[PDB]
Amino acid sequence: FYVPAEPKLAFVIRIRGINGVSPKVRKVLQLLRLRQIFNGTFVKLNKASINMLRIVEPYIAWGYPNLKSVNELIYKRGYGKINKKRIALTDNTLIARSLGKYNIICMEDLIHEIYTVGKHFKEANNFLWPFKLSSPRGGMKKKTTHFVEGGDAGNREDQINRLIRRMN
Amino acid sequence: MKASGTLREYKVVGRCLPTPKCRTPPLYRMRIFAPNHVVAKSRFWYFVSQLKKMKKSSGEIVYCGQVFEKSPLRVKNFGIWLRYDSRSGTHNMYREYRDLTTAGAVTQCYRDMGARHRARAHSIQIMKVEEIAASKCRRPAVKQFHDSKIKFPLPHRVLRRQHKPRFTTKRPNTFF
Amino acid sequence: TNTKGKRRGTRYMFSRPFRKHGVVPLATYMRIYKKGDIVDIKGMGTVQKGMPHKCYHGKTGRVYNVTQHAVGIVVNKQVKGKILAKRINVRIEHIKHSKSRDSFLKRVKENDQKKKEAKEKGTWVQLKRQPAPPREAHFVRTNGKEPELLEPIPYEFMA
RNA sequence: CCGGGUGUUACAGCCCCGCCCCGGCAGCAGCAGCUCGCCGAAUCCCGGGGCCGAGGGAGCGAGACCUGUGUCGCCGCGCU
RNA sequence: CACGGCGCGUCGCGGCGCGCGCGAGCGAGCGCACGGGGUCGGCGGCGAUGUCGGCUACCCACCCGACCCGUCUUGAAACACGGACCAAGGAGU
RNA sequence: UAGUAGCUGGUUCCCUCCAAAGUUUCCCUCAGGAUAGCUGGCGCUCUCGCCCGCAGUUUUAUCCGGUAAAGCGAAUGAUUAGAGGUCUUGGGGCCGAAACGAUCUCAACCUAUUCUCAAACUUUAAAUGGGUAAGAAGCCCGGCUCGCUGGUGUGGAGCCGGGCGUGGAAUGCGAGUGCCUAGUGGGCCACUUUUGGUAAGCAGAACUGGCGCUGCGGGAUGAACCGAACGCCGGGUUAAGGCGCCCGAUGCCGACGCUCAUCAGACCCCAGAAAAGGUGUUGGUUGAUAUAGACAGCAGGAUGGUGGCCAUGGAAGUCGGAAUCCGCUAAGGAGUGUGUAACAACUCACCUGCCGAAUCAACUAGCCCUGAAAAUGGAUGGCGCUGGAGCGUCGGGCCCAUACCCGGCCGUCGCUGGCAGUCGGCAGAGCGAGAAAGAGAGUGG
RNA sequence: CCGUGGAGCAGAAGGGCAAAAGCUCGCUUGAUCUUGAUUUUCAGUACGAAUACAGACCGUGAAAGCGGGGCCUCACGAUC
RNA sequence: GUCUACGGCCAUACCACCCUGAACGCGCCCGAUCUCGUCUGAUCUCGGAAGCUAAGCAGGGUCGGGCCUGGUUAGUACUUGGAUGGGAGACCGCCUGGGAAUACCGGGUGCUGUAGGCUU
Ligand SMILES: [Mg+2]
Ligand SMILES: [Mg+2]
Ligand SMILES: [Mg+2]
Ligand SMILES: [Mg+2]
Ligand SMILES: [Mg+2]
Ligand SMILES: [Mg+2]
Ligand SMILES: [Mg+2]
Ligand SMILES: [Mg+2]
Ligand SMILES: [Mg+2]
Ligand SMILES: [Mg+2]
Ligand SMILES: [Mg+2]
Ligand SMILES: [Mg+2]
Ligand SMILES: [Mg+2]
Ligand SMILES: [Mg+2]
Ligand SMILES: [Mg+2]
Ligand SMILES: [Mg+2]
Ligand SMILES: [Mg+2]
Ligand SMILES: [Mg+2]
Ligand SMILES: [Mg+2]
Ligand SMILES: [Mg+2]
Ligand SMILES: [Mg+2]
Ligand SMILES: [Mg+2]
Ligand SMILES: [Mg+2]
Ligand SMILES: [Mg+2]
Ligand SMILES: [Mg+2]
Ligand SMILES: [Mg+2]
Ligand SMILES: [Mg+2]
Ligand SMILES: [Mg+2]
Ligand SMILES: [Mg+2]
Ligand SMILES: [Mg+2]
Ligand SMILES: [Mg+2]
Repeated sequence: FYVPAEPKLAFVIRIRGINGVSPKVRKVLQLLRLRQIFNGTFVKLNKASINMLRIVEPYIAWGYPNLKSVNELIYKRGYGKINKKRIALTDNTLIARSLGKYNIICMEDLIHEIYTVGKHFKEANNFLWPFKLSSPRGGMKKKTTHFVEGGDAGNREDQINRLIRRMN
Repeated sequence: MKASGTLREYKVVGRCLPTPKCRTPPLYRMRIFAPNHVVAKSRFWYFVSQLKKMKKSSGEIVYCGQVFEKSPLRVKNFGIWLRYDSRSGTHNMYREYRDLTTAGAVTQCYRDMGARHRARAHSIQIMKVEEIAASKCRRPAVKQFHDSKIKFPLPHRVLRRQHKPRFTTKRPNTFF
Repeated sequence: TNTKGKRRGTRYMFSRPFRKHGVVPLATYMRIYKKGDIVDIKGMGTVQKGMPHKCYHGKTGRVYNVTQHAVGIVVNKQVKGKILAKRINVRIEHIKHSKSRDSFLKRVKENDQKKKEAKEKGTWVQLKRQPAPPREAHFVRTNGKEPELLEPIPYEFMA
């Protein structure tokens, strides 16, 4: 048997509101930059990220994004955080200035670095503003319960791509 | 488990991570009936945690793949050994069904359990599924379909599509 | 309400461990504490002189004053919504060097040594402790023996 | 024609099993437009319906030997 | 095939890479557009004592919504208290 | 004298921004104050367009604990039951003048076991959790001062000078600091933990979130439940919940079953029910016997010792006490029941004839039914619904919130953003462009 | 002879204690004079209690040392 | 191989019984004038060297007790977080993570620092 390498990149979408959140879950959501329902972001995986996501399992749906999902998310919803301002990325020079020192100079560099989790994935992801996704067309199964028991919360390995296709 | 839609049968094999104590732990294989591979892996971890001293954090899914039906065109009799939880006590049972696919038979089993004993998928623990010869079948509801010259009519056909001609001057016929 | 005694609710905290009563081993007395060591507090009921208050039991502080028999240490205490770094005097029995700092010190010496080395070699070496990375791809070899089936066992009552 | 019994290819068929180039031939997640999947840097094309159109002196080339014009920047092209 | 000059070519490993000169880092026009937020260099009717426009405001009808305010209170539509209506005066100087 | 009032009542225009507390300590303090806490306003010191710090978070190290659990063949304290020993004593007896000389015993005692326990027990001992560290204020050198400590320029501390930048876990984020200060100091509710109480919409705590201070979609109705928090609008999509009609949405040729109620059932909080039962029906478990011919059902037998022994006035089998044998047999119990005072008589167990293939139990779990009685007429929200519009497991599609996405508009905040360059026949119209800096001025070959 | 404390340590209880903190003797008055710092309730205020020091006079012991009240947790009181 | 003096960790070192100890040493042992202290030269203190491993002490043994360390019990008990899960309740099941303790069955029975000896 050939066990493939554990995925290094995950996509996380907040699927619960602001009302009535435990302080610890609130702090982890703030750290992950999910301050609004149907916000999304990329997270690189390690022990710290695993435990951090486990703490906030009931509030997020996360999975392993596909290359097409990364492409579509960057091109359609991708805005850059330039000068503490949310600027839509309509030209390569905006990327080139904010990430020139890291040899990211266009959309292709940004997408490649995000998808392969490069040496400066932290800088690229932080430059990337959190994605504001629309409500899932076709509806959710059940927001409250876990994905394994027929809900939407928790970890879904590759079904996050199906979710993204309708949420963006 | 949420028995959503029609179930699928998955072969899942897993093992503990290598440790200084033992280089190569034995691989354990199980048949899981599940809507998809994610819940299949979850059920595998649950069952193997009950059986052996194994946990997902101290293990790994070596392989997980759907196993397709060998003969999906031959109607077969399936015997299922099952273990379920009632409102007071747990019971082992054996039920036979009649279908073309093992996954279809197991889905029938789940629906029948829900219908007859109000047992839920998180309560049912499926144990064994075997093709059973018609001579070895012992439930009359399955045995009564074992004859060469099967013959029966459709006595009282209830009119469907009752609303497409919502106002019709006939009184419908139920004998065809 | 409760009582404001200094030793209320310490019958287990200040007690001695099982089969460990009697003479205090002298190694505790024969340790050297200087100015600035990170040190742990653990009240020992065998000696009653210089016993720390129960709220500092299990806390870690920094030594700022060394005296004939006792040591003054600065330790943080959470009082309502604020933390006070207050200094207390504890006799040497109820104190113990913290091993949380020596690991970092040894790491500092070791990565400083490996930074000094390879400086002439020009190669690259990692110093920051990266978190546990995800497991990489590998092959699991079956040795001709197929994995054995696992099935749930039937219910049957024990009691 | 039906019912009961015997039985093992007969005036029907069924299952498994060594090979004959995994026997050979199409074809293949099949518009035999529903027998069962996951997808798209391994994905492109066309079409239909609905809502909106906020902003308003972006310049080009002309060269101190001229003073025009209001279709201009980035990008993708075509012709000489 | 986002390949396209001549050379001196080691700026070189055996040519490709890849450097030094070539009035010395200046070829020009037209045209089309999935290109830093809509335009038409597109049209059709009805207009003098019966017709055009008038969000709101006057009256009426309909569908949906809709418990009386102020106050103390954990909690007010309250089977808690003040209040028939109107004018003027009326309280952190 | 407009006496005082910690107590009632009232306390007059708009928009914009921020936004609480019912908790700590003290008070003849408990309907009130003072003080911390929570708020606002005014600022100030720096910061980025290599690096500093900080965190209701994790990771890697390292300590801290005595709850949940567990234990009593471990300490303390409770606690049941039998085993084996002895004279270590006592108690009923016995042979003995007496004798640990002897017989049983009952006991206390000892040794191994055994049943059940602890908020104020414990050898063990979690999960969740509480500290500390993760570098420049650090490491590595050289040298001075000391009245301290000193076998010893020993130890320690403080001083100077010098060298090391891969800024030494992840993630996120500008930070620090100072004045002045209102209101508040009656709280309540919910999951989980928990004390008193038979219990309570009772009384009292811990953590978190809410209501109060808050509107919106759903739960018919509703301070707290589920979803979601709000500027004025257009389009699209959802959450929770729903889609017979009221009432937007299944007017799907939806899938598989279960259930008949002369009191059916119908969705968290939540608004009504238990023990015990059913040969109603549907599943399941276990054990039997049946072509050496069962289960019914219809018929024949159902005997002797002996009216067995003790018994009672009478007990022949049938009120009572043990046992329960034999030969005859295809079989008959010293008897399963009805009957008389006793019999008698009938009947059963058991075996035969006809009939010729499946039949018996004992449990267990679903729905339904009995258990099930209150007062104005009455409430799955109503109508009503039984090839469901009920119950369980499920599939597509559809409906809509002030939530989410796109667009317009208002305002606030931030960029402590840009513009004095309107530099014009005396001029030459730029400083948006990935790369810290001159469309630089002139002199020689 | 056995005896891990099953005794005692003034008192309630808990902790602690075996060539001792218990019992018996010997000598004494650190229960003395004095300035500061710190902990406990805490507002981080007092009182009370306590902890390390420092400066003198001493006690005890061969000495190292120990001692400025009771083995620790309680036994107490502003202004005028 | 091992002992003595002073120790560190304080049972893997303790407890019960049995066997063996070459040399040095440690001891037992012989006396009370002096030092010193008792009812008692038993203890303590002092002065010695006839005898002995008897005892202490050291090493070893015990299907030894205990102790230490593993397996089993056990992914059981318990438990962070979640659900418009079940149930009239009592309570229980599931999802996401952590994860014990008896009985029972194995293994082991002091390591070591400084100074000084013996094994010529
Ligand atoms: Mg909520
Ligand atoms: Mg739609
Ligand atoms: Mg919830
Ligand atoms: Mg209305
Ligand atoms: Mg009032
Ligand atoms: Mg109020
Ligand atoms: Mg009244
Ligand atoms: Mg009143
Ligand atoms: Mg009135
Ligand atoms: Mg007026
Ligand atoms: Mg007045
Ligand atoms: Mg009052
Ligand atoms: Mg009042
Ligand atoms: Mg406690
Ligand atoms: Mg307990
Ligand atoms: Mg209450
Ligand atoms: Mg609020
Ligand atoms: Mg609200
Ligand atoms: Mg209701
Ligand atoms: Mg809308
Ligand atoms: Mg409705
Ligand atoms: Mg917008
Ligand atoms: Mg003494
Ligand atoms: Mg002194
Ligand atoms: Mg004393
Ligand atoms: Mg003598
Ligand atoms: Mg000896
Ligand atoms: Mg001997
Ligand atoms: Mg042993
Ligand atoms: Mg030694
Ligand atoms: Mg020799």
